[PDB]
Amino acid sequence: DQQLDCALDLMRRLPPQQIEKNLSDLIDLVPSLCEDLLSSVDQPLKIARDKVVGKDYLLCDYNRDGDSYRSPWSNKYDPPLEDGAMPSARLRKLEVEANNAFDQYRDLYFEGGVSSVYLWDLDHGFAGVILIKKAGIKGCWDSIHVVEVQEKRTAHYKLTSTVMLWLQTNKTGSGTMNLGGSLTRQMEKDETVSDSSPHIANIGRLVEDMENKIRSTLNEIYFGKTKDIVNGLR
Amino acid sequence: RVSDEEKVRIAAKFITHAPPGEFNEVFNDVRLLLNNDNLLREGAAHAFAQYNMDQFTPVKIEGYDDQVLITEHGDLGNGRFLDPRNKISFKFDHLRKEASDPQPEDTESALKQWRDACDSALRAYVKDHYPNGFCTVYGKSIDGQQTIIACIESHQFQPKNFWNGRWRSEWKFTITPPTAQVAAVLKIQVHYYEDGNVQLVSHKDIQDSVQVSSDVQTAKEFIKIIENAENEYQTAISENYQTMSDTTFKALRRQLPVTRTKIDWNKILS
Amino acid sequence: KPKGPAGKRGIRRLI
Repeated sequence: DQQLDCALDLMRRLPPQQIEKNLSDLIDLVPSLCEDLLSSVDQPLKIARDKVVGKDYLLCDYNRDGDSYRSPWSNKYDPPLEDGAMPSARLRKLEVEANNAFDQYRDLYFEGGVSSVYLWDLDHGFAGVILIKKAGIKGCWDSIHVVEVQEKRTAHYKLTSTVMLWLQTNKTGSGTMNLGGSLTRQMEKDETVSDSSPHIANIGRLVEDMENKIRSTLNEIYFGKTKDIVNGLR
Repeated sequence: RVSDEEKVRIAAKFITHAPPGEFNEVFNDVRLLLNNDNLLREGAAHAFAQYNMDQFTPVKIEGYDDQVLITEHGDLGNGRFLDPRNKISFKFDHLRKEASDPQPEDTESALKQWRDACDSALRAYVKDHYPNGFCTVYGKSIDGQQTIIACIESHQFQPKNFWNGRWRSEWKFTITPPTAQVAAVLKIQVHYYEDGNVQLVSHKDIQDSVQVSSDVQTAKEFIKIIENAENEYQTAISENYQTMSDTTFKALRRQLPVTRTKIDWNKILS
Repeated sequence: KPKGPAGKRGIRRLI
């Protein structure tokens, strides 16, 4: 659709820290684009509180059923639902283990912030999202990792990842400096699945590699390319 | 059905936030989204003008060598703008960014001598320090006070390499002898969108004081202040990049854990 | 991208 292409191009040119306002204004302007735009454009992550367990979790479309959101900690919807969408018993076991592992991953690499993992069954495997949010020192990092697992033994893993990052300083010499934007990348691999190399380990390694690669690329794009451009403006 | 009023209001928010060098692409997106070309061209006219004046859009006038800046200070009315260097007015279409109808314009005031001297010094400054800079200097009595307003612009639009950038600076000299109060804002905007997407937005506020003497000598004091402040800002920007990577960036995500090794994922699961 | 969870009702919405 020409209008969808145009809205997506708008979202690539408008200031990256205003995604929510720009998305909400676009949907106001062409309401029929709402569903397609929300499935194509990444939104900064929102934190909710699981008051039963006393833990924060992240909200996205993958843990939404109707107007409620499922906690990865309690496996319950807020507001409550009678028959909300749930992972199978087998996959809920993996999802608990994945939430615990990525909690630790997050602590070691981010020393703060909030993570959540949601898994869902597929025909010949399963898929999942790994979400990490760390606010700053003003700024915020949001990562969204969507992983698809086909089990053949050995499994095939497909990872699509988006990092959204903004940072702002206010200093005597440089005034106010704001850097904002995003990067999306994709990786694939086959890995052996065993008791010693389980899915969660294969997935963690793939997410780890992706975030390190993305961080390094952002570092040159943010602190390198835009720097060089400034130095040629004057 | 979105009201025509709200179509125009939302179109104007998007237009006024187009990155430098990307007005046409943003306008074309908005035009296809509204699907009502006459509504957009007429209802959002204020936005196109707002954009050009906020961006210090430079424009060439036929028959005059140096371009003039479109700014709020040169806004006369009826879609006309003042070129205070060439003492003419000109029609300006904000959509196509083309000037026309250059007619002579009297600027015979008690400040022309100061504006002319500041403008001569600034023009040299801009040619020495910018790759393709333009500047415009105004003389105005703001609330019974003589004010010189110097405006500088410089951009590099490189769409074939997926980046655009613009520098703007705006200097206000309030003349109240034997001193002059200096207020300035310096602005940078950069968009680089090859690999993914990044924008840099930055500004710096300047406040200073200078002793005013003759029109020519105070012009040299004015420009020296501009040059020091703009050199220092640009250097601090370049150096704050290093500082951001050591403090704020590591404050969002580390490069590696404190152990300085990648994660042992079997230790994690056990 | 793989499909989201099955059975999920409701349209997408902003938070």
